[PDB]
Amino acid sequence: MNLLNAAPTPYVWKYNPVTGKCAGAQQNYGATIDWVLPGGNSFAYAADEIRRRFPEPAVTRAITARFEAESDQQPYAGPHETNIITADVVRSGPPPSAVYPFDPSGVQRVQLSGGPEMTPDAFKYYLRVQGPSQEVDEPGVMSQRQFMTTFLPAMVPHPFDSESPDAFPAYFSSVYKGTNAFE
Amino acid sequence: YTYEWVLRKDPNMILQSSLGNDLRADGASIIYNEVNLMANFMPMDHNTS
Repeated sequence: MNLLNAAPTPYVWKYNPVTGKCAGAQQNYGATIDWVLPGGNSFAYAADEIRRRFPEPAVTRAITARFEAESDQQPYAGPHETNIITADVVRSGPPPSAVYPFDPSGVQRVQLSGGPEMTPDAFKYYLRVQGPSQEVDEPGVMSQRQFMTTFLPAMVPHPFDSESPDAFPAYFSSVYKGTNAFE
Repeated sequence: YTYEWVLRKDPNMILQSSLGNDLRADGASIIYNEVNLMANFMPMDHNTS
C-alpha cells in the first residue's frame, strides 16, 4: 500500500480539569499498533483499516453522552435523589401537625418548653432547591462531561497545510496569525 | 455530630519559656481533669432557623 493515503492516527484531547480550560490535543500515540517492521504487507492494510474505522466525532459524542446518561451522578437530582431531597424538607423544621398553643396575653403567659405564622412546604422545598444567581457559563471553561461531548477525538488528515488554521496546543490567537503564546 | 480531638501533653509544646530550656528535664508537667466543649446557639425562630 501507499502510506500517504494511510488514515492518520486520531488527535485525542487534553482537558486539565483543575482550570477547566482545554489543554490541547496530542497525536494518539497511546493507542497505536506496531506493524511496519513485524506486520509487513499483510498487517499494513489491517492497521490502515483499523485507523480508518476510527469513529467519526459525532459517533464518539453520542457514545459518550449515552455513557454519562447512565452515570447515576448527574449534576441535577434524579427521582432517586430528589425523593430524599424532599423527604427531609418535609420533615424539617417545626412539625406541621404540632398543635401548639398561641398565648396573646400581656400578663401571665405560658412557658412552652416545646421541642403563629408557618412557612408553606412548597416554599420550604423551594429554598432547598433554588440554584445560583449566575445562570450563565464562563467562556472557555467547561466541565469534564461537557468537554468530552465537545472537543471530540477525530482523525485530522493533512492538518498543517491549510491557509491559516494551524492547531491548539496551548495558545490564544489574537493577531490574525496563529500565536501559540502565554510564553 | 460526634467530634473528638486530642490535646498535647508535651511541656515543651504547650508551655513557652523565656529561656527555651528543656521543660521535660525541668520537672514541668500538666494534667487535664475536665475538658468540656462550649458552644453558643443563637435562639433564632425555628421557622427561621
